[PDB]
Amino acid sequence: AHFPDTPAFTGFNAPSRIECDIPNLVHEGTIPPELNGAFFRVQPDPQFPPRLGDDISFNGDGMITRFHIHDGQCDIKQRWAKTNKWKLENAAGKALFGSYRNPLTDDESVKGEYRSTANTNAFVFAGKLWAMKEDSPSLTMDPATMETFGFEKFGGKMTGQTFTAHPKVDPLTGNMVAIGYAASGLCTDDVCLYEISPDGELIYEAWFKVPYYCMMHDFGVTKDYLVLHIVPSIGSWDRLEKGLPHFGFDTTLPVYLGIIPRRADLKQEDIRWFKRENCFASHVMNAFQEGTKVHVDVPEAENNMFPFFPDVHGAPFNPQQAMSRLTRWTVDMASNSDEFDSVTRLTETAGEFPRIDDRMTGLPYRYGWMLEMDMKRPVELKGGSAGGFLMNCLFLKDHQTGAEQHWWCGPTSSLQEPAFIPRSKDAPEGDGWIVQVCNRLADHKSDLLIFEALDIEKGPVATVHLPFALRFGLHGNWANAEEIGLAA
Amino acid sequence: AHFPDTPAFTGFNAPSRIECDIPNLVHEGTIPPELNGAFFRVQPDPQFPPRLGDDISFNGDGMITRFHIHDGQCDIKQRWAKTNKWKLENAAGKALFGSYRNPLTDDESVKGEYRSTANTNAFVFAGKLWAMKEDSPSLTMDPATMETFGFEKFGGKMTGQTFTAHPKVDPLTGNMVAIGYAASGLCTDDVCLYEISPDGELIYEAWFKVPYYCMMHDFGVTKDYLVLHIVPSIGSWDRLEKGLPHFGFDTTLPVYLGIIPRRADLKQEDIRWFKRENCFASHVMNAFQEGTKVHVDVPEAENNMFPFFPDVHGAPFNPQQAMSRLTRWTVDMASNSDEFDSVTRLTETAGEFPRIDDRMTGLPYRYGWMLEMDMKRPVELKGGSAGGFLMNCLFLKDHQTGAEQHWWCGPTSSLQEPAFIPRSKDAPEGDGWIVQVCNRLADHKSDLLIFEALDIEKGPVATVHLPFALRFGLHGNWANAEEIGLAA
Ligand SMILES: COc1cc(/C=C/c2cc(/C=C/C(=O)O)cc(OC)c2O)ccc1O
Ligand SMILES: COc1cc(/C=C/c2cc(/C=C/C(=O)O)cc(OC)c2O)ccc1O
Ligand SMILES: [Co+2]
Ligand SMILES: [Co+2]
Ligand SMILES: [Co+2]
Ligand SMILES: [Co+2]
Ligand SMILES: [Co+2]
Ligand SMILES: [Co+2]
Ligand SMILES: [Co+2]
Ligand SMILES: [Co+2]
Ligand SMILES: [Co+2]
Ligand SMILES: [Co+2]
Ligand SMILES: [Mg+2]
Ligand SMILES: [Mg+2]
Repeated sequence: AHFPDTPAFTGFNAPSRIECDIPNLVHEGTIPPELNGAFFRVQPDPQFPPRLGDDISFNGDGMITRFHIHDGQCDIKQRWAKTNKWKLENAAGKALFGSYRNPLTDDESVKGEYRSTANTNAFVFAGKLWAMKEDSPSLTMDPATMETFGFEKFGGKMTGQTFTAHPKVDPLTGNMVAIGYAASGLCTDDVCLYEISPDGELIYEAWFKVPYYCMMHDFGVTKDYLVLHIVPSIGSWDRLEKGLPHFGFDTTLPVYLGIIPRRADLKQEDIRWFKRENCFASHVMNAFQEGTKVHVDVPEAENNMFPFFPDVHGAPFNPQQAMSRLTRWTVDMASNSDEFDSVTRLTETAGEFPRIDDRMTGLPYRYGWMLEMDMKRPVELKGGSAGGFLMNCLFLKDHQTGAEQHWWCGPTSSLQEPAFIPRSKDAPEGDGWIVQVCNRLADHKSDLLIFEALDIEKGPVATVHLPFALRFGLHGNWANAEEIGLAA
Repeated sequence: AHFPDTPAFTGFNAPSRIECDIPNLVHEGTIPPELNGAFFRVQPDPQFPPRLGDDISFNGDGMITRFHIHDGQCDIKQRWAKTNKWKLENAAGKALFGSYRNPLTDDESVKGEYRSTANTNAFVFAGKLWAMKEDSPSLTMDPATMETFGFEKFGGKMTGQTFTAHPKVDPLTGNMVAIGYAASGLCTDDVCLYEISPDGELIYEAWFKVPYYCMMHDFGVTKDYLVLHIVPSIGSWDRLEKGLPHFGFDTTLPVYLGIIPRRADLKQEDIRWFKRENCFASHVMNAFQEGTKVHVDVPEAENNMFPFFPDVHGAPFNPQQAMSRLTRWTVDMASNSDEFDSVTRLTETAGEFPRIDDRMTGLPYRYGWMLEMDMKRPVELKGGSAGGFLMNCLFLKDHQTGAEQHWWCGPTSSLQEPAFIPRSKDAPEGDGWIVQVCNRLADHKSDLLIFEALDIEKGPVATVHLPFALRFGLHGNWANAEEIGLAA
């Protein structure tokens, strides 16, 4: 393959495309014998060179990595998420779909097809592996063989065109709660709220509209509500016609927080929209209710975090203003005005990729983990981030005491998103382990790190070496072996 | 897996164990559209940590790499050679066989089993891939799927216990010509000469004895003769009982060259043994007859080239004396004495891993390629050699004119054995391409280089990037697609 000599395709961003199997990876330390299951994660990784001769990181085909941990060892299986895009391009031997979220640039032969790269999450639910991309229905895969099933349209009961890559599982019911924005077509203001039974059946789909079309990448869920931030990374057909990146950030638009009832009978009039001054937030650590209030914890930045989705008025990217810090947004459903009740920074550590013990989804909670950008640490090698942030620490916040733990990966490495592994179904919050990929940039390889989740400062208890490098990853999740067809 | 923190298992020698598939590897330059076939090569690569807690490079399980070149692209498939050792250890989840060529160190449960790691050659013949190790019958594999068949004992017609990893194909008949030393048991002085029909049937097996048991790793073949050098890397059960490496070099023993008729009716009295002063040679570039003389071209060193098979009298390894230079040994079958007719250095370039256009096997020939150790070149990174030689150039010798070509891989790389690809069955000698793996040590990855075989100084015409590193390799070979079940 002849790939471009551009940053999106060179160095740490060289295409990999490895499908492989390796049991019993070389490792150091002690892999807890308690562990029996697998950590799935996804990297964008281009099957073919881009039609345009350049592209962005977020547009690579999804490659799924599974780390099966069992018997004190770690195995890897890596396979493509075989989206319709992947299959059509594989058959043609070339790229057919064009630039990011831009159907104007697709070959005529794929007009109307799902454009998904299934590249943003590798999530386990209802016995399936979900390889997810927010512009289409999710792909599903067999979590044991990692063969691909196809797109999940729930027996035709789903009528929205899209499905999120940030599904939540409600611990009270076991339902998956999801959204799909641009639900009636590209750049539309329609959104669907979906709930899916533990057995994989669509329970309901509820339609509503948002203040403006924007990247609705993540969201929170509480007992009663979908908690949907409206942040002005905006797109339009006009941008696409002009050849601009689909999304661009508008510093002049307000940010909203929508509180949408989790009800099949939802009507637009049931929604409350709270409004605040412009800022940027993407991911949600968790949301929960307290009395008539809703709290959602997000890494908030002063301005855009996506340099490749630039300021719509032509401003150069501002890295300092892109530093996000975990912040609690509180709204009161009983409040008279549309103002937020409070906005409260929860840490001065800058960070992103927030995670919780997912048993606490929607509930008051004590612990959160993040990737931290610690700009005071030495750096001899940089890499691993699509936007150029160096994620060099694992951070744990204790909301009860305020305490913070930090673990730095050293001066030639960077880190990928952590994932929490509960010790058992009924173990206390945070009792378990954290796993995450570490980019060993000087060695051009990756490790899987395993930490005791509440004692990270001493470093990982096991380090699993991969004999090759993973690419930049997005989201990942642990599932116990019995949830994924792997051995007891 | 917990592997030792010793040189045989760290850095460039970290275990890899990658089984993978990647079509359409990222590449630069122009892969000749003429190419349609595959280059196979093998790396020792330990499935499990060694029983003893340390080991040598030559003892790793064979991992077979196939580079399928077709349609101007290169694909990789990598799979284990599933020897009986591999299978038994895989089932047990641990190492069962011990140190190199030392059955005293095996678990009792594998007493009597073939100890082969099939780690020394990946050779194509009779529609099969042969994964070869000189202590056992060869393993065979499907060259298209790379599944393993098992050990080839030729329908029970083979009675020797061993089979070489340096098979030759006689261009006059298409037969494979092979030896098997230690043919009646470990450290025995019995050797078999085998010829195998193009259809894979054993034609004959002829037994003889050699002056002393030693590592009979390679040999030459001519129209009439097996040409067998006897070089005193010697082994014994006494060494094994003392816990010494199986082989050690004895500077006090003579070197012989045996000229053994290629005849099923061979008797010991038919063999001529020529004798010379001690030296070291391992590989054979080619051998051929001229009148009543036999010529064989070998990289000759003053002393041992294997530091891990040390001097038997306790001398420290001498790297300067380990420098080998291609040298023609000539004996005359009509000569009265046992002296060689001539010993003539053919180049002052130090090098090893000699290769020819294999259509010239046994014939007078013009071209030879080697890996050169050019000690005058700068080196910022070292790696890639089991004995510590830096193989940093590709070298071509023209025996007609004397001319030499050199291509240096640069200061952070090293090279693996080249292999010649003929343009067509009837093309002139040397008309075709050279392929070889290049270790990009600073990048912790490997490339496959493709050269115009007689114009190497301009560098490779294509560079195929692998997104991971291969380990040190031994021998490899190209086969056309129609010889290996791959597409026309
Ligand atoms: C893969 O495709 C999509 C991805 C996403 C989101 C990715 C994401 C990435 C980062 C990277 C940080 C670093 O590298 O330091 C940060 C974020 O929030 C601040 C993000 O929301 C959105 C649409 C896609 O189509
Ligand atoms: C894999 O197992 C076996 C291998 C061989 C031979 C390997 C070989 C290696 C080198 C390496 C050079 C470097 O690294 O620079 C040089 C040689 O001749 C001078 C050799 O004959 C022999 C027995 C085995 O059991
Ligand atoms: Co996300
Ligand atoms: Co404006
Ligand atoms: Co920190
Ligand atoms: Co590592
Ligand atoms: Co679980
Ligand atoms: Co050899
Ligand atoms: Co002696
Ligand atoms: Co040279
Ligand atoms: Co490369
Ligand atoms: Co051929
Ligand atoms: Mg269904
Ligand atoms: Mg047979």
